[PDB]
Amino acid sequence: RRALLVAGKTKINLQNCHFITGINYNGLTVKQLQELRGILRENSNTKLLVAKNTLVFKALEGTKWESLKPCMKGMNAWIFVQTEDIPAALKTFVSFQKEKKLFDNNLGGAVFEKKLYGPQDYKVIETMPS
Amino acid sequence: MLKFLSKVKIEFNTLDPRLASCVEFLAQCNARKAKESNPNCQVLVKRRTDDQPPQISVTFVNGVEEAFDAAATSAQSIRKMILDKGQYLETEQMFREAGEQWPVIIPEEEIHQEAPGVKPRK
Amino acid sequence: EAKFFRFLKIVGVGYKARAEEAGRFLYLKLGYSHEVELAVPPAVRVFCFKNNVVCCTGIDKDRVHQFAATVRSCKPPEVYKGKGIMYVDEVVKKKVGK
Amino acid sequence: KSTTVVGANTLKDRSDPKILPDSDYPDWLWRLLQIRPALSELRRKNVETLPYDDLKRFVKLDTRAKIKENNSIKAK
Amino acid sequence: TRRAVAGTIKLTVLAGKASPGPPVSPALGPYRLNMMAFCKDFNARTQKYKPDTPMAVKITAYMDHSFEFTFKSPSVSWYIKKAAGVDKGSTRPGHLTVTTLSVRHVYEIAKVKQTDPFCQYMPLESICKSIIGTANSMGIKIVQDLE
Repeated sequence: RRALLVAGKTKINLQNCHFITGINYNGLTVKQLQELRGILRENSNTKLLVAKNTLVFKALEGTKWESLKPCMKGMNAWIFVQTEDIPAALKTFVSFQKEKKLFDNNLGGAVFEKKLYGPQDYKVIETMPS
Repeated sequence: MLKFLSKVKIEFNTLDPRLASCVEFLAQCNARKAKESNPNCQVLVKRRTDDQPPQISVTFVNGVEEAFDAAATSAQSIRKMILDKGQYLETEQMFREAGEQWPVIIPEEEIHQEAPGVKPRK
Repeated sequence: EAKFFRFLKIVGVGYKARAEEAGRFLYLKLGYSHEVELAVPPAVRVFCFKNNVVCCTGIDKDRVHQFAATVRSCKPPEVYKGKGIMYVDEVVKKKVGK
Repeated sequence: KSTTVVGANTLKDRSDPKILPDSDYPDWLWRLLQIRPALSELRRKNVETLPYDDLKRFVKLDTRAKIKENNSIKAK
Repeated sequence: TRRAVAGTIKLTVLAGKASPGPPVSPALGPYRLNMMAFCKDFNARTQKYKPDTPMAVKITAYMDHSFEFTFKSPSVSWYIKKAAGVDKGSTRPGHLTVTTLSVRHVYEIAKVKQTDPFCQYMPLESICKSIIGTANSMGIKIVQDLE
């Protein structure tokens, strides 16, 4: 029944999703975590969701978001970008690391147009605008 | 956790499906409890694009370096043998600091010698 | 080669520990009129350091652990001030002496 | 007696605000008093044909019920 | 920054009148905490408001005798028993109703209770239902409109 929640939450999360990534949420306080979730929802259009690794992928199986399966280890927060404006969605977390000084919490792996880009790779996609 | 170590250098390819031990070790050693036991320690992360296997290579306080097979062993196993080797190096230390020769050595035939029970006497 | 180690702590004013002959004999001062002498068994050796700390080494785990238990049983820790012989990592829970 | 909110505003320049007419108010404000579904209703329904918010309320209420049950059996 | 938090104490002081002895006495004297800089920084903050506002402060005590405290606007209990009626809650709440309030005072307090430093992303419906919960805790009755 608690998996039905995660199935529904990611079903609503993937209705307009263009981009899935992860954030290592080691050491983040509850106030910091809620602040990042709120920053991502008004300055951008992206919904953040902490869930099991095994549930999210099972709701990403037989789907467009199918090959992410290796990058589903560790304490992860899933950042379903439901807009098209990927550059602002990636810039606001860079602003978050710069302002709040949290360099242990990084963006690990992403899926865009069914391609798993490394964090080396989806940085020029933050550099380019529209 | 960090009371025998002076550098935790962890490197892994980000995409490879055996990153679980490395990222879990990063979870263990970057904790609030861990860095209040050794603020002088260094935790180094090297994210790389090539396909070397994940490798946790720690070095201890007395310069001893002992690498690990990160792609094949869990982070709790890494932590357990780090605790064992660090305790052994600490035992060897106050041994050398007090004038005792290290390692302490005994002949390997006193096991077959009979040992009567130790009765404390005046 | 001695693989197994167990470390004892001596707590108390005037309490002392002293090894004599290459680790084959241990002598304790536990507030009595005499010293308490323990003959260290074969494949076990004993050392004393500058923290009032006893060390028990050897190649047999059973004999080393048992000898450390014997040394602790010479003067087990008392509950009111923590004096006596205890393991280094042992936690003693005190109570209020009225 | 029902024209201003008493002591709401605390700024020294400002004063207590006034109750606006029912056009400046949001639509949810007169839906606050409704009876949200309870745990007895949701436990006797079908879980798969529940809405999303009804499922969310069901899981939080079941977690609260079981946590209070644990506290009750573990209490003394 | 790096300090292991020694303690965290909450504290109630009326607005601007922080003379450190009756409320700011043993409360900060128990944990070695300094009084002068805390009081000057507090009264340098709650000067914009009317005096005698029972404002609540959470002090994050430390080991280097340093302060990073957060000042919070007063409780919704005071906001509801000042904007509704008597200053005495029920003896048996939910059995003995004391004062009744409709929805609009609740809406205005929810507008006030969003201005806290850590509630920027909380929505007003959430705070409104929370205020109905606090009202039900006190015996205060809630209605649609009083006439």
